[PDB]
Amino acid sequence: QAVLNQPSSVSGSLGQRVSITCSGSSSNVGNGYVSWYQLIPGSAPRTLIYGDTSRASGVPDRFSGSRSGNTATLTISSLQAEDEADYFCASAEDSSSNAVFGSGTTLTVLGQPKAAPSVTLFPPSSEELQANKATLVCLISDFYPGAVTVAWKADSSPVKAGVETTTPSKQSNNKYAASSYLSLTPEQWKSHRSYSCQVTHEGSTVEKTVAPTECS
Amino acid sequence: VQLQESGPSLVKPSQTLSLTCTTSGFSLSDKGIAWVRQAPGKALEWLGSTDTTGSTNYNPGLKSRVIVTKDNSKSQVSLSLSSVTIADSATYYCTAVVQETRKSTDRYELHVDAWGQGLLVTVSSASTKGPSVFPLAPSSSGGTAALGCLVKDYFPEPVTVSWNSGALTSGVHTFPAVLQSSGLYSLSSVVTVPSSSLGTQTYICNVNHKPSNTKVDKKVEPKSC
Repeated sequence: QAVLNQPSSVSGSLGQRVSITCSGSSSNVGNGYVSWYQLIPGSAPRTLIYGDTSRASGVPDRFSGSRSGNTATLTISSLQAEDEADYFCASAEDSSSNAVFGSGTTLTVLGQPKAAPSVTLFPPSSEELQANKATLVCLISDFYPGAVTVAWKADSSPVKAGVETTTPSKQSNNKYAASSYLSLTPEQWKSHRSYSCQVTHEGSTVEKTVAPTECS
Repeated sequence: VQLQESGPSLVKPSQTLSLTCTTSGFSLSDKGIAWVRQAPGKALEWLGSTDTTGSTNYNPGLKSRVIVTKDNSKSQVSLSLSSVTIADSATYYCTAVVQETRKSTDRYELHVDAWGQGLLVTVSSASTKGPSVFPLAPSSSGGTAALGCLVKDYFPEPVTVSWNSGALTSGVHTFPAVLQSSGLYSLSSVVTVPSSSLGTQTYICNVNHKPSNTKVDKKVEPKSC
Protein backbone atom coordinates (compact mmCIF):
# COMPACT_ATOMS: atom_id res chain seq x y z
CA GLN A 1 0.00 0.00 0.00
CA ALA A 2 1.24 3.46 -0.92
CA VAL A 3 1.42 5.91 1.98
CA LEU A 4 1.58 9.71 2.03
CA ASN A 5 4.45 11.32 3.93
CA GLN A 6 3.65 12.98 7.26
CA PRO A 7 5.82 13.90 10.24
CA SER A 8 5.48 11.38 13.04
CA SER A 9 4.78 14.05 15.66
CA VAL A 10 4.19 17.77 16.10
CA SER A 11 3.85 19.98 19.17
CA GLY A 12 2.31 23.35 19.94
CA SER A 13 1.44 25.24 23.09
CA LEU A 14 -2.01 26.12 24.38
CA GLY A 15 -3.52 28.99 22.43
CA GLN A 16 -0.89 28.79 19.69
CA ARG A 17 -0.87 27.50 16.11
CA VAL A 18 0.54 24.28 14.65
CA SER A 19 0.95 23.02 11.09
CA ILE A 20 0.89 19.39 9.93
CA THR A 21 2.18 18.55 6.47
CA CYS A 22 1.15 15.87 3.97
CA SER A 23 3.60 15.23 1.14
CA GLY A 24 3.16 13.08 -1.95
CA SER A 25 3.69 13.02 -5.70
CA SER A 26 2.10 14.91 -8.56
CA SER A 27 -0.28 11.94 -8.94
CA ASN A 28 -1.82 12.08 -5.45
CA VAL A 29 -1.31 15.25 -3.40
CA GLY A 30 -0.47 17.17 -6.58
CA ASN A 31 -3.92 16.35 -7.95
CA GLY A 32 -5.47 18.31 -5.09
CA TYR A 33 -8.58 17.36 -3.17
CA VAL A 34 -6.59 16.34 -0.12
CA SER A 35 -8.68 15.48 2.93
CA TRP A 36 -7.81 15.47 6.63
CA TYR A 37 -9.05 13.22 9.44
CA GLN A 38 -8.73 13.40 13.22
CA LEU A 39 -8.39 10.12 15.12
CA ILE A 40 -9.03 10.38 18.86
CA PRO A 41 -8.66 7.08 20.77
CA GLY A 42 -12.00 5.43 21.44
CA SER A 43 -13.91 7.56 18.91
CA ALA A 44 -14.75 7.10 15.26
CA PRO A 45 -12.38 9.01 12.95
CA ARG A 46 -13.63 12.54 12.27
CA THR A 47 -13.43 14.22 8.88
CA LEU A 48 -12.03 17.75 9.23
CA ILE A 49 -11.11 18.95 5.73
CA TYR A 50 -11.81 17.88 2.15
CA GLY A 51 -11.04 19.41 -1.22
CA ASP A 52 -7.76 20.82 0.16
CA THR A 53 -9.50 23.71 1.92
CA SER A 54 -13.17 22.90 2.62
CA ARG A 55 -14.18 22.33 6.23
CA ALA A 56 -16.47 19.41 6.97
CA SER A 57 -19.81 20.06 8.62
CA GLY A 58 -19.42 20.91 12.29
CA VAL A 59 -15.71 21.77 12.03
CA PRO A 60 -14.79 25.25 13.38
CA ASP A 61 -12.76 27.74 11.37
CA ARG A 62 -9.56 27.32 13.41
CA PHE A 63 -9.08 24.09 11.43
CA SER A 64 -7.87 25.13 7.97
CA GLY A 65 -6.32 23.33 5.03
CA SER A 66 -4.02 24.53 2.27
CA ARG A 67 -1.81 23.12 -0.44
CA SER A 68 1.41 24.23 -2.13
CA GLY A 69 2.22 21.83 -4.96
CA ASN A 70 2.88 18.32 -3.65
CA THR A 71 2.61 19.20 0.06
CA ALA A 72 -0.71 19.89 1.77
CA THR A 73 -0.96 21.44 5.23
CA LEU A 74 -3.48 21.22 8.05
CA THR A 75 -3.22 24.24 10.34
CA ILE A 76 -4.81 24.29 13.80
CA SER A 77 -4.94 27.61 15.65
CA SER A 78 -5.95 28.40 19.24
CA LEU A 79 -4.77 24.95 20.32
CA GLN A 80 -6.67 23.40 23.22
CA ALA A 81 -6.25 20.18 25.18
CA GLU A 82 -8.87 18.32 23.11
CA ASP A 83 -6.74 18.77 19.97
CA GLU A 84 -4.38 16.01 21.11
CA ALA A 85 -5.03 13.33 18.50
CA ASP A 86 -3.56 11.59 15.46
CA TYR A 87 -4.14 13.48 12.19
CA PHE A 88 -4.22 11.65 8.85
CA CYS A 89 -4.31 13.09 5.35
CA ALA A 90 -5.63 11.32 2.28
CA SER A 91 -6.09 11.77 -1.44
CA ALA A 92 -7.23 9.82 -4.46
CA GLU A 93 -4.57 8.22 -6.63
CA ASP A 94 -5.09 7.61 -10.37
CA SER A 95 -8.84 7.10 -9.84
CA SER A 96 -11.67 8.42 -7.70
CA SER A 97 -12.09 4.88 -6.30
CA ASN A 98 -8.58 4.45 -4.84
CA ALA A 99 -7.39 6.38 -1.78
CA VAL A 100 -3.92 6.66 -0.27
CA PHE A 101 -3.60 7.72 3.36
CA GLY A 102 -0.78 9.39 5.22
CA SER A 103 1.14 7.77 8.06
CA GLY A 104 -0.48 10.02 10.65
CA THR A 105 0.90 12.84 12.80
CA THR A 106 0.43 12.72 16.57
CA LEU A 107 -0.16 16.18 18.06
CA THR A 108 0.95 17.02 21.60
CA VAL A 109 -0.43 20.20 23.16
CA LEU A 110 2.16 21.76 25.46
CA GLY A 111 1.61 24.09 28.38
CA GLN A 112 -0.95 21.85 30.06
CA PRO A 113 -0.87 21.31 33.84
CA LYS A 114 0.84 18.21 35.14
CA ALA A 115 -1.71 15.81 36.65
CA ALA A 116 -0.64 13.13 39.11
CA PRO A 117 -2.04 9.58 38.79
CA SER A 118 -4.89 8.34 40.93
CA VAL A 119 -4.36 4.74 42.02
CA THR A 120 -6.90 2.08 42.98
CA LEU A 121 -5.57 -1.30 44.13
CA PHE A 122 -7.69 -4.43 44.57
CA PRO A 123 -6.61 -7.63 46.32
CA PRO A 124 -7.50 -11.06 44.94
CA SER A 125 -11.18 -11.86 45.27
CA SER A 126 -12.31 -14.76 47.44
CA GLU A 127 -13.75 -16.32 44.28
CA GLU A 128 -10.41 -16.23 42.48
CA LEU A 129 -8.54 -17.59 45.51
CA GLN A 130 -11.01 -20.48 45.62
CA ALA A 131 -9.99 -21.14 42.00
CA ASN A 132 -6.38 -21.44 43.24
CA LYS A 133 -5.37 -18.18 41.53
CA ALA A 134 -4.59 -14.68 42.75
CA THR A 135 -4.42 -11.38 40.86
CA LEU A 136 -3.63 -7.97 42.31
CA VAL A 137 -5.19 -5.26 40.13
CA CYS A 138 -3.62 -1.79 40.07
CA LEU A 139 -5.70 0.78 38.18
CA ILE A 140 -4.09 4.09 37.30
CA SER A 141 -6.04 7.07 36.00
CA ASP A 142 -6.16 10.82 35.43
CA PHE A 143 -2.44 11.39 34.77
CA TYR A 144 -0.76 13.74 32.30
CA PRO A 145 1.77 13.60 30.62
CA GLY A 146 0.98 10.06 29.51
CA ALA A 147 3.90 8.10 30.94
CA VAL A 148 4.24 6.17 34.20
CA THR A 149 6.41 3.41 35.58
CA VAL A 150 4.99 0.82 37.97
CA ALA A 151 6.83 -1.09 40.69
CA TRP A 152 5.33 -3.80 42.90
CA LYS A 153 6.53 -4.54 46.44
CA ALA A 154 5.97 -7.65 48.56
CA ASP A 155 6.07 -6.13 52.03
CA SER A 156 9.03 -3.86 51.23
CA SER A 157 10.89 -6.13 48.78
CA PRO A 158 10.72 -5.70 44.98
CA VAL A 159 8.62 -8.11 42.94
CA LYS A 160 9.57 -8.57 39.29
CA ALA A 161 7.94 -11.87 38.33
CA GLY A 162 4.26 -12.03 37.42
CA VAL A 163 3.86 -8.35 36.50
CA GLU A 164 2.04 -7.20 33.36
CA THR A 165 1.45 -3.49 32.75
CA THR A 166 -0.44 -1.85 29.92
CA THR A 167 0.66 1.01 27.75
CA PRO A 168 -0.93 4.32 28.82
CA SER A 169 -4.06 5.29 26.91
CA LYS A 170 -6.12 8.45 26.59
CA GLN A 171 -9.27 8.76 28.69
CA SER A 172 -12.19 11.00 27.69
CA ASN A 173 -10.99 13.90 29.89
CA ASN A 174 -7.64 14.51 28.09
CA LYS A 175 -5.76 12.52 30.75
CA TYR A 176 -4.31 9.01 30.60
CA ALA A 177 -5.03 5.64 32.16
CA ALA A 178 -3.07 2.45 32.65
CA SER A 179 -3.35 -0.79 34.60
CA SER A 180 -0.89 -3.23 36.14
CA TYR A 181 -1.61 -6.83 37.15
CA LEU A 182 0.46 -8.91 39.58
CA SER A 183 -0.15 -12.66 39.35
CA LEU A 184 0.64 -14.63 42.51
CA THR A 185 -0.10 -18.00 43.98
CA PRO A 186 -2.60 -17.95 46.85
CA GLU A 187 0.30 -19.15 49.01
CA GLN A 188 2.53 -16.22 48.02
CA TRP A 189 -0.32 -13.76 48.56
CA LYS A 190 -1.04 -14.99 52.09
CA SER A 191 2.65 -15.39 53.02
CA HIS A 192 3.31 -11.62 53.11
CA ARG A 193 1.92 -8.92 55.36
CA SER A 194 1.13 -6.60 52.44
CA TYR A 195 1.66 -5.83 48.78
CA SER A 196 2.04 -2.36 47.28
CA CYS A 197 1.58 -0.92 43.80
CA GLN A 198 3.90 2.07 43.38
CA VAL A 199 3.28 4.36 40.39
CA THR A 200 5.98 6.88 39.46
CA HIS A 201 4.91 9.87 37.36
CA GLU A 202 7.27 12.70 36.42
CA GLY A 203 9.57 11.81 39.32
CA SER A 204 6.78 11.55 41.93
CA THR A 205 5.70 8.14 43.26
CA VAL A 206 2.16 7.41 44.47
CA GLU A 207 1.18 4.08 46.00
CA LYS A 208 -1.58 1.93 47.44
CA THR A 209 -1.24 -1.10 49.68
CA VAL A 210 -3.40 -4.18 50.26
CA ALA A 211 -3.13 -6.97 52.82
CA PRO A 212 -4.42 -10.57 52.76
CA THR A 213 -6.28 -10.02 56.05
CA GLU A 214 -8.72 -7.61 54.38
CA CYS A 215 -12.09 -9.04 53.35
CA SER A 216 -12.63 -9.66 49.64
CA VAL B 1 -26.16 8.72 9.41
CA GLN B 2 -25.58 5.15 10.60
CA LEU B 3 -22.87 2.72 9.44
CA GLN B 4 -23.04 -0.45 11.53
CA GLU B 5 -20.29 -3.02 10.99
CA SER B 6 -20.87 -6.66 11.82
CA GLY B 7 -18.96 -9.88 11.36
CA PRO B 8 -16.60 -12.20 13.21
CA SER B 9 -14.00 -10.88 15.61
CA LEU B 10 -11.77 -13.92 14.91
CA VAL B 11 -10.74 -15.57 11.65
CA LYS B 12 -8.11 -18.21 11.00
CA PRO B 13 -5.19 -17.79 8.59
CA SER B 14 -6.04 -18.75 4.98
CA GLN B 15 -9.78 -18.25 5.59
CA THR B 16 -11.97 -15.53 4.08
CA LEU B 17 -12.95 -12.54 6.23
CA SER B 18 -16.57 -11.53 5.60
CA LEU B 19 -17.90 -8.32 7.13
CA THR B 20 -21.19 -6.50 6.68
CA CYS B 21 -22.10 -2.83 6.93
CA THR B 22 -25.76 -2.07 7.58
CA THR B 23 -26.60 1.51 6.65
CA SER B 24 -29.47 3.73 7.74
CA GLY B 25 -30.53 7.34 7.36
CA PHE B 26 -29.82 7.74 3.64
CA SER B 27 -30.47 6.14 0.25
CA LEU B 28 -27.88 3.37 -0.06
CA SER B 29 -28.43 3.20 -3.83
CA ASP B 30 -27.33 6.86 -4.07
CA LYS B 31 -24.16 6.90 -1.94
CA GLY B 32 -20.72 5.34 -2.07
CA ILE B 33 -19.67 3.04 0.77
CA ALA B 34 -16.08 2.00 1.31
CA TRP B 35 -14.05 -0.17 3.67
CA VAL B 36 -10.99 1.28 5.39
CA ARG B 37 -8.86 -0.54 7.95
CA GLN B 38 -6.13 0.41 10.41
CA ALA B 39 -3.57 -1.74 12.17
CA PRO B 40 -2.42 -0.40 15.57
CA GLY B 41 -0.06 2.51 15.02
CA LYS B 42 -0.10 2.08 11.23
CA ALA B 43 -1.56 4.13 8.41
CA LEU B 44 -5.17 3.85 7.36
CA GLU B 45 -5.50 1.47 4.42
CA TRP B 46 -8.11 1.67 1.66
CA LEU B 47 -9.68 -1.70 0.90
CA GLY B 48 -12.37 -0.90 -1.68
CA SER B 49 -15.69 0.76 -2.29
CA THR B 50 -19.04 0.03 -3.92
CA ASP B 51 -17.99 2.00 -7.03
CA THR B 52 -14.67 1.11 -8.65
CA THR B 53 -13.29 3.31 -11.43
CA GLY B 54 -10.24 3.05 -13.62
CA SER B 55 -8.57 -0.32 -14.08
CA THR B 56 -5.47 -1.06 -12.00
CA ASN B 57 -4.36 -2.98 -8.92
CA TYR B 58 -3.02 -0.11 -6.79
CA ASN B 59 -2.15 -2.55 -3.97
CA PRO B 60 -0.16 -5.79 -4.40
CA GLY B 61 -1.18 -7.06 -0.97
CA LEU B 62 -4.89 -6.64 -1.76
CA LYS B 63 -4.46 -7.78 -5.38
CA SER B 64 -7.73 -9.60 -6.09
CA ARG B 65 -8.43 -10.41 -2.43
CA VAL B 66 -11.18 -7.80 -1.90
CA ILE B 67 -14.80 -7.93 -3.03
CA VAL B 68 -17.27 -5.21 -2.03
CA THR B 69 -20.95 -5.59 -2.91
CA LYS B 70 -24.23 -3.81 -2.23
CA ASP B 71 -27.45 -5.61 -1.27
CA ASN B 72 -30.11 -2.92 -1.67
CA SER B 73 -32.83 -5.21 -0.30
CA LYS B 74 -31.00 -5.31 3.06
CA SER B 75 -29.31 -1.87 3.03
CA GLN B 76 -26.08 -3.83 3.44
CA VAL B 77 -22.60 -3.43 1.98
CA SER B 78 -20.34 -6.47 2.17
CA LEU B 79 -16.59 -6.94 2.40
CA SER B 80 -14.86 -10.17 1.45
CA LEU B 81 -11.12 -10.45 2.11
CA SER B 82 -9.76 -13.82 1.00
CA SER B 83 -6.71 -15.81 2.12
CA VAL B 84 -6.14 -13.75 5.25
CA THR B 85 -2.83 -13.78 7.10
CA ILE B 86 -1.99 -12.41 10.53
CA ALA B 87 -1.10 -9.16 8.74
CA ASP B 88 -4.82 -8.65 8.06
CA SER B 89 -5.49 -8.16 11.79
CA ALA B 90 -6.88 -4.63 12.08
CA THR B 91 -9.88 -2.48 12.90
CA TYR B 92 -12.19 -2.44 9.87
CA TYR B 93 -14.27 0.69 9.24
CA CYS B 94 -17.37 1.07 7.13
CA THR B 95 -17.37 4.56 5.60
CA ALA B 96 -19.54 6.80 3.45
CA VAL B 97 -17.48 8.38 0.67
CA VAL B 98 -17.78 11.05 -1.98
CA GLN B 99 -16.24 9.95 -5.30
CA GLU B 100 -16.10 12.43 -8.19
CA THR B 101 -14.07 13.19 -11.30
CA ARG B 102 -13.94 16.99 -11.38
CA LYS B 103 -11.88 17.86 -14.48
CA SER B 104 -9.69 20.18 -19.15
CA THR B 105 -7.62 17.85 -16.94
CA ASP B 106 -9.28 15.09 -14.92
CA ARG B 107 -8.69 15.48 -11.18
CA TYR B 108 -9.92 12.75 -8.84
CA GLU B 109 -12.03 13.64 -5.79
CA LEU B 110 -12.29 11.09 -2.98
CA HIS B 111 -12.93 11.78 0.69
CA VAL B 112 -14.69 10.02 3.55
CA ASP B 113 -17.80 11.87 4.71
CA ALA B 114 -18.77 9.59 7.62
CA TRP B 115 -17.02 6.85 9.59
CA GLY B 116 -18.42 3.85 11.41
CA GLN B 117 -17.19 2.87 14.84
CA GLY B 118 -14.99 0.13 13.42
CA LEU B 119 -14.93 -3.61 14.05
CA LEU B 120 -11.86 -5.31 15.49
CA VAL B 121 -10.72 -8.41 13.59
CA THR B 122 -7.97 -10.70 14.89
CA VAL B 123 -6.50 -13.25 12.48
CA SER B 124 -5.28 -16.19 14.56
CA SER B 125 -5.47 -19.97 14.80
CA ALA B 126 -5.97 -19.80 18.58
CA SER B 127 -9.39 -20.89 19.78
CA THR B 128 -11.79 -18.44 21.38
CA LYS B 129 -11.85 -18.44 25.18
CA GLY B 130 -14.45 -16.79 27.37
CA PRO B 131 -13.42 -14.76 30.42
CA SER B 132 -13.63 -15.63 34.06
CA VAL B 133 -15.29 -12.73 35.87
CA PHE B 134 -14.46 -11.89 39.46
CA PRO B 135 -15.92 -9.15 41.69
CA LEU B 136 -13.58 -6.48 43.01
CA ALA B 137 -15.27 -5.62 46.29
CA PRO B 138 -15.30 -2.06 47.65
CA SER B 139 -13.02 -1.69 50.66
CA SER B 140 -13.00 0.76 53.59
CA SER B 141 -12.52 8.17 51.30
CA GLY B 142 -14.14 11.47 50.35
CA GLY B 143 -17.50 9.75 50.69
CA THR B 144 -16.93 7.53 47.64
CA ALA B 145 -16.09 3.86 47.16
CA ALA B 146 -14.49 2.05 44.22
CA LEU B 147 -15.84 -1.34 43.15
CA GLY B 148 -15.20 -3.27 40.01
CA CYS B 149 -15.05 -6.46 38.01
CA LEU B 150 -11.99 -8.35 36.80
CA VAL B 151 -12.48 -9.89 33.35
CA LYS B 152 -9.71 -12.47 33.22
CA ASP B 153 -8.07 -14.59 30.52
CA TYR B 154 -10.16 -14.18 27.38
CA PHE B 155 -9.40 -14.29 23.66
CA PRO B 156 -9.84 -12.48 21.32
CA GLU B 157 -10.65 -8.84 21.92
CA PRO B 158 -13.08 -7.20 22.41
CA VAL B 159 -15.02 -7.40 25.66
CA THR B 160 -17.81 -5.04 26.71
CA VAL B 161 -18.72 -4.20 30.29
CA SER B 162 -21.83 -2.37 31.47
CA TRP B 163 -23.13 -1.84 35.00
CA ASN B 164 -26.69 -2.48 36.15
CA SER B 165 -27.72 -3.28 32.58
CA GLY B 166 -26.70 0.18 31.37
CA ALA B 167 -28.56 2.15 34.04
CA LEU B 168 -25.24 3.14 35.68
CA THR B 169 -22.81 5.13 33.52
CA SER B 170 -21.58 7.96 35.73
CA GLY B 171 -18.29 7.13 37.42
CA VAL B 172 -17.70 4.02 35.28
CA HIS B 173 -14.17 3.49 34.01
CA THR B 174 -13.38 0.39 31.95
CA PHE B 175 -9.67 0.02 31.40
CA PRO B 176 -7.98 -1.26 28.23
CA ALA B 177 -6.91 -4.87 28.44
CA VAL B 178 -3.48 -6.23 29.26
CA LEU B 179 -2.09 -8.93 26.96
CA GLN B 180 -0.26 -11.68 28.81
CA SER B 181 2.47 -13.99 27.56
CA SER B 182 -0.17 -16.74 27.46
CA GLY B 183 -1.79 -14.80 24.61
CA LEU B 184 -4.89 -14.14 26.73
CA TYR B 185 -6.31 -10.74 27.68
CA SER B 186 -7.51 -9.37 31.00
CA LEU B 187 -9.23 -6.09 31.76
CA SER B 188 -11.00 -4.43 34.66
CA SER B 189 -13.99 -2.12 34.97
CA VAL B 190 -14.38 0.09 38.04
CA VAL B 191 -17.32 2.23 39.11
CA THR B 192 -16.99 4.99 41.70
CA VAL B 193 -20.08 5.42 43.86
CA PRO B 194 -21.14 7.16 47.08
CA SER B 195 -20.03 5.15 50.09
CA SER B 196 -23.48 5.74 51.61
CA SER B 197 -25.15 3.89 48.71
CA LEU B 198 -23.42 0.58 49.46
CA GLY B 199 -26.20 -0.47 51.85
CA THR B 200 -29.14 0.46 49.62
CA GLN B 201 -27.90 -0.03 46.03
CA THR B 202 -27.06 -3.24 44.18
CA TYR B 203 -24.17 -3.20 41.71
CA ILE B 204 -23.89 -5.77 38.92
CA CYS B 205 -21.34 -5.74 36.10
CA ASN B 206 -22.61 -7.17 32.81
CA VAL B 207 -19.74 -8.74 30.86
CA ASN B 208 -20.28 -9.76 27.23
CA HIS B 209 -17.63 -11.57 25.19
CA LYS B 210 -19.30 -12.07 21.82
CA PRO B 211 -16.63 -14.27 20.16
CA SER B 212 -17.23 -17.00 22.76
CA ASN B 213 -20.94 -16.31 23.41
CA THR B 214 -20.02 -15.64 27.04
CA LYS B 215 -22.37 -13.43 29.06
CA VAL B 216 -21.82 -13.06 32.81
CA ASP B 217 -23.69 -10.92 35.34
CA LYS B 218 -21.57 -10.60 38.48
CA LYS B 219 -22.84 -8.96 41.65
CA VAL B 220 -20.22 -6.80 43.38
CA GLU B 221 -20.79 -6.14 47.07
CA PRO B 222 -18.83 -5.28 50.21
CA LYS B 223 -17.33 -8.37 51.83
CA SER B 224 -17.29 -9.07 55.56
CA CYS B 225 -14.99 -11.38 57.52
